[PDB]
Amino acid sequence: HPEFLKAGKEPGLQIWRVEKFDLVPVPTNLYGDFFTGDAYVILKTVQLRNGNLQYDLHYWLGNECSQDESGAAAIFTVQLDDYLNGRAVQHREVQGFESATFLGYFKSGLKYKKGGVASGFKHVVPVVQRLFQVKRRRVVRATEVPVSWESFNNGDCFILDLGNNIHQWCGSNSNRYERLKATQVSKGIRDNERSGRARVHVSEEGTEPEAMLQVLGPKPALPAGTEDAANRKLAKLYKVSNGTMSVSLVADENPFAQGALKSEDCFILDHGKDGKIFVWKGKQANTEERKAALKTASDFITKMDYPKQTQVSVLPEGGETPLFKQFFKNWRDPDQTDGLGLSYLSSHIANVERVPFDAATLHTSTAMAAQHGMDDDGTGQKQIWRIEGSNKVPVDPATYGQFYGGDSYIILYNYRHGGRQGQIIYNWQGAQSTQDEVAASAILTAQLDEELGGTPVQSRVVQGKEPAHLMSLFGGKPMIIYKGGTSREGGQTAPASTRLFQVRANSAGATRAVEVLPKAGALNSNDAFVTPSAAYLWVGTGASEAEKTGAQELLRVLQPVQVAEGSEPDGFWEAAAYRTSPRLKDKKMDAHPPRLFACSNKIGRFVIEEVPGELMQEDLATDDVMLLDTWDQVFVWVGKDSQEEEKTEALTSAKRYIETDPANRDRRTPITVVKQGFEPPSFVGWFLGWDDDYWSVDPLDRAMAELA
Repeated sequence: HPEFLKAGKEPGLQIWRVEKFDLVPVPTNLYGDFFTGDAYVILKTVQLRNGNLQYDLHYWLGNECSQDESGAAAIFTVQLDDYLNGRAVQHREVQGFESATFLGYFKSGLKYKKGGVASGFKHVVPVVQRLFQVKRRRVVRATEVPVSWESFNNGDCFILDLGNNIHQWCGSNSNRYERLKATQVSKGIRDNERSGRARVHVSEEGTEPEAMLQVLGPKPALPAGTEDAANRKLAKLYKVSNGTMSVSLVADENPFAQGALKSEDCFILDHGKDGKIFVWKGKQANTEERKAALKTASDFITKMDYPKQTQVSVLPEGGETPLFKQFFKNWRDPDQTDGLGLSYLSSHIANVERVPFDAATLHTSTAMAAQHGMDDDGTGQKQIWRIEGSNKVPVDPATYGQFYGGDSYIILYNYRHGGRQGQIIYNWQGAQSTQDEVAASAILTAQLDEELGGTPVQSRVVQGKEPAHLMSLFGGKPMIIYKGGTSREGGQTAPASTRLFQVRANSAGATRAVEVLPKAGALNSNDAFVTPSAAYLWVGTGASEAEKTGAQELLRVLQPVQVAEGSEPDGFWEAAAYRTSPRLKDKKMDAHPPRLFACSNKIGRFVIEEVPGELMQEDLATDDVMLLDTWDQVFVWVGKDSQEEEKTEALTSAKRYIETDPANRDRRTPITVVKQGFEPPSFVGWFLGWDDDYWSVDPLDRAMAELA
């Protein structure tokens, strides 16, 4: 117990360096520097909504790390977790393969230095001659390399640190985004390592300053640089049983069952294909078992021949991360219904001010728009079309808000939010609409975007999973969705014998009534529901005010007999287990934090990489195409300079993204295409610190002269 009590009490970040079996704190102004030969320990403390403290324990192993040092650091992580009541999540991070949560801690990026305690090097603050290489993308990574032209190439950027003068050099085949990320590193050296007293000089090939050539000599010819699939839909779950390692498989299908987690045992979730494995500590497992949680997982990596660098995570029961919970069918946590937050608050959203919905103030806070999926109140001018054969036919204006599953509709809406305003194109593909009209609806949808100036937001929605914003476009009138039918002229035939509806309300108070099958299992305590005899207005336990008044407007167009749940008439159950667990609502954001991705459809292999940390507008590369994943929605940000193929692949990429998501995601999840510079409020609202004029001047040219 050296200086455990010095850290873990105030919310923040704390880093130590294992030096001869001892914890040595790293200078505050040096976090991000790590020696290839040493091992570090990191403690992330975030304020858990109400007033609690949540701990994330990472220990970091360099490449040139001695076996005695890795264990030394690995030992501390266990004893520290013990000192913090085992309620901390533990992480094994290896150089170059740090977890998404870990990378999010370092905005400026990481520096990998050559040296360590074994070679007698420290973290000094008060003459230098170093060379760094910054390659790849999104993840800033600067590795120290031999000081010679032998380390250079065209596709990457390099930094030559000389003390008073930092020289930045970018190859000819580099990109104007990578050069920007490298600027962050140079600022970190000029500001943090010199107390601001240094001249950062930049150059490109052929234009290298004199000081740079004097140490390297002449620049010869330099080469270029080089750098998957959807292999993360399936994962396996095992039970660990005891030196002699004994694992027993518990389930093979990725959509898991929460019940198989028994508190007396420990389990390992195998996602090694994607390079991650989890370790779950039950509350009733013996102490030696839970204290060997690290070395137990490491043996599993060996028994399966997974790469040594595979990420590891140890989760105590009741403190499961949102990534871990999504592997199970509808995670229902026991005593966490009321009260602020849930089991875990992702580090990149602990800073977001939770705003409740207030319709009177929506046209001011873009943050509220994003948090509730409402761009505005849904009262602007709206023009709807119905897909008849191979063109759009304007729908009966008095029937606005009625949609038949056998048709397909196109809705052009003009939303006014804040100062300016824009347009959103909604394509409603009915569940029973024929194959031709569905595809023709989406083609005419994309055409409508083209002839409108290529600016409005395209949003494809399937019958049954309509977004929250869509329900509130007809005033208080509820959106009604018939199962089968058609509003085509004279096409209406006759209704069915007896159908039953479910009236679900949103955060906005408006409601939608969707036709469903008349069976018992389709009953929901949270939602309201609506025979040749009469009509029953059944109100579930969770039924609120919106879906009761919505259920009378449904009755107004076609007489009521109100009846509450549990006490139903005798000839009423003339229609099994229904759903009783409630819906997430305000804390849905807690359980499913928003994540941002970059995607590419290169040579028959779809590849995505998650960008970590807090949502920063700067991470939206103009030539990339990004995925902003809410839970109810999947945004697609299309960079203006993206390839013409990926521009049109916007829909297909999101589809591929969802089909392969391990959560067995809802196949009808709405997908929303957004163009660069025309982001609706529900998209910009997630980026605290959004500058409209950010793209006005090129992002690379800004930071260029911004700091000399």
